[PDB]
Amino acid sequence: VDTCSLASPASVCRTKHLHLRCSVDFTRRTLTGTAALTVQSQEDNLRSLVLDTKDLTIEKVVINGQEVKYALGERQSYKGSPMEISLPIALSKNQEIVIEISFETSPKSSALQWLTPEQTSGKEHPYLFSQCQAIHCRAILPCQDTPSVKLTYTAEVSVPKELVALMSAIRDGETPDPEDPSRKIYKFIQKVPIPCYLIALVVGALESRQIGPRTLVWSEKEQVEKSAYEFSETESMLKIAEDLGGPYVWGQYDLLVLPPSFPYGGMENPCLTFVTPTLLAGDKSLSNVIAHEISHSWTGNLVTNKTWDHFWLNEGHTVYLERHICGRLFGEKFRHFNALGGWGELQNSVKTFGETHPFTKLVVDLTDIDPDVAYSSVPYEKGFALLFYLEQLLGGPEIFLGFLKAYVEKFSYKSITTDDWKDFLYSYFKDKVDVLNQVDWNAWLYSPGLPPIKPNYDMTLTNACIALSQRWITAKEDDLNSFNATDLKDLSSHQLNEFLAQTLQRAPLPLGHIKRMQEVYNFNAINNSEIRFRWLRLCIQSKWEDAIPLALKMATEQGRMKFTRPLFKDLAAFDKSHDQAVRTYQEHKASMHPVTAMLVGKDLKVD
Ligand SMILES: O=C(c1ccncc1)c1ccc(F)cc1
Ligand SMILES: [Yb+3]
Ligand SMILES: [Yb+3]
Ligand SMILES: [Zn+2]
Repeated sequence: VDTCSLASPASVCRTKHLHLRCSVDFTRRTLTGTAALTVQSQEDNLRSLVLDTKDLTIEKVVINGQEVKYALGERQSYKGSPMEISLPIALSKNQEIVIEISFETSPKSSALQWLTPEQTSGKEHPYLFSQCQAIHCRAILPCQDTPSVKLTYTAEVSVPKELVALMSAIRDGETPDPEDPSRKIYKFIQKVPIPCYLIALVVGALESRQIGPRTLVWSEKEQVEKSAYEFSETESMLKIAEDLGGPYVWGQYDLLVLPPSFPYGGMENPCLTFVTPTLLAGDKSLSNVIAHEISHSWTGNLVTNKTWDHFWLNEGHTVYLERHICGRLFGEKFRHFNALGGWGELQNSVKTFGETHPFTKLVVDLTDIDPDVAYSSVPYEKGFALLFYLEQLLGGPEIFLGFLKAYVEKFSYKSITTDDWKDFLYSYFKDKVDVLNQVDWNAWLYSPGLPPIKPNYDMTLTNACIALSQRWITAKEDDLNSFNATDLKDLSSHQLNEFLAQTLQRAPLPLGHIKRMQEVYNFNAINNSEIRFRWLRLCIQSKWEDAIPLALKMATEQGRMKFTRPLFKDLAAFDKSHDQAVRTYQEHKASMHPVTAMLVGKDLKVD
């Protein structure tokens, strides 16, 4: 039972295909058109069905060329409104019909951000992008908005002719719009069955540059050169992912670099990964996000979580593959450094939520919880930690990667639960069951707080970070003179970031220490978004007023929630910046991503 969805469940009927014909109206900020769902009955004598919707305007529903009765129920907060459609003829089991729904989205659609020309790089044209995960597809089109249903799709999208439309699908040509010569129609085909959270659309003044045999990078013109360089390791990561996961089945692997308000580091939309411009560090140092999105082509997009309660299946496995891609490229000690870092991020999450908090459980009950509110690092890092613990228990990475490949093969094109995964784990490791039975499954899967066992981590690359962090924390005023730019001499950007993460775990530090750190290391000059984020958080929590405008600026000049949410929370917790923080949020709120706006509002306790 998918408690996040109001639609008929997969046991009643299932959508097999969506054909979408729509037009993007920037003047009204609406997407208008028809969603033709090919639906298969799973029941005898089926006479109605229910779809998810959210802030959609329904004009009509047509079946067999005639209009049919439908009714919208009362809104159920973040779940939206259920739409019940009365079928004109009862359906037998396995019978398929096509239902054509004429609809229009709201400007306030939680799936969409509409940008004015001034919010873009080029300053001449507007821009639109979608983000459906978890349960925002219903805010774009009526559908069974649950990952327990997989469908193919085709789409024809009419846009002002100076703009480009792209989707999570193979591009299938473009034509002038017969109804309107100021417009172009772009066509798309997704021939691999996907859950609807993977439907994606962007419309804007986009250019592309080829960077590999199956990869173009797309962005506005002013970011193309920088993006092509930043993501140049993409093909080599794909080749490694294919070795670990099996054949890449999606055809193309393209990258789209969004405007700064994109809410996540990346989103694994099939054929067209979406990424934040905050990855453009200039030195390829944030490419683990690409490794992660690439890995989702197997874990998540091929093997899918059946409901959002099982989100850790998606993310834990993807982080686990991500870290293998990085270990292949850069070495096993580096996989261990990243793993141990992730454990630190898990410690942070548990501390933030509280060690008994239900969102710190690996499997979470989302019954009356908005998935956006429950979202955190826990499914990523507690899920990773479980798989890394199992790897070590079961004989190492080579053996556990054998299991991962077999898992992907076993459940490809399916949607599965934690019990499905556990069952196959036990099947695959039949000869190691006594080992598997040593695992505290109930604690790992269902208990809050940190895991009951911490895996073994090589420390080679982490030692220097810990050492320097500890020097700073134990330093007294008369020790500050001994610090110098040469302390950083042999540290990579990854290690600088980890040194700050370690030091942030003990914040605040005395203000004079933070001032000295700026004096000798000039962290204010670093534009790596990961480093700059942690440094500004350290400055604000240690109450350095000078850092207030820097922090306000980073919080609002991009909108990746990983950075915007904690920065606003830190600025709000600091008495000197509290008023500016809420004022700044109030000013930017209308032009923010709708989900980001909602979450920052809740964090700030404003409205
Ligand atoms: O609801 C979740 C979630 C599921 C399980 N644990 C934590 C969060 C979620 C999943 C995807 C997403 F984009 C936002 C939220
Ligand atoms: Yb074609
Ligand atoms: Yb001293
Ligand atoms: Zn992911």
